[PDB]
Amino acid sequence: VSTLIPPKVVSSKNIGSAPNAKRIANVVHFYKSLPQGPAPAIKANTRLARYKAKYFDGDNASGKPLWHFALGIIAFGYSMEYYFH
Amino acid sequence: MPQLVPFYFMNQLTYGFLLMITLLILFSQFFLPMILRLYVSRLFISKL
Repeated sequence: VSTLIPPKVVSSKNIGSAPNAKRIANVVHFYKSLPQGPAPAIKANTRLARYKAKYFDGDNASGKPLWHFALGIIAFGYSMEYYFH
Repeated sequence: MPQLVPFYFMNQLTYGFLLMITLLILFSQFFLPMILRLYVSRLFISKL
């Protein structure tokens, strides 16, 4: 008989609920959390970003840069021994 | 030799106390809060 039934006026399940707080958070916070970032530095001809590219990539964890840096200093004081004497 | 047997202690000590103050400020203001920044950024993402 009756045509009076809940769905005609719904006006508070079409609004309220807790995940809205999370929703509005991640449209503002995460749209500017760019997918690749702003492409962070790791190379360039600044004469020391090139150093970073061969040795200090976040991938490298090999003993090669350590050795490379060490060998210069061995040559430094030994030559300087002959520069002072 | 004199360079490997310094008696240059006052000259040296000037350079010594300067280096400590330089590193102290440098860490404190630049590199240390940038490490807490990494932690916090990861954690704030963790929150959302």
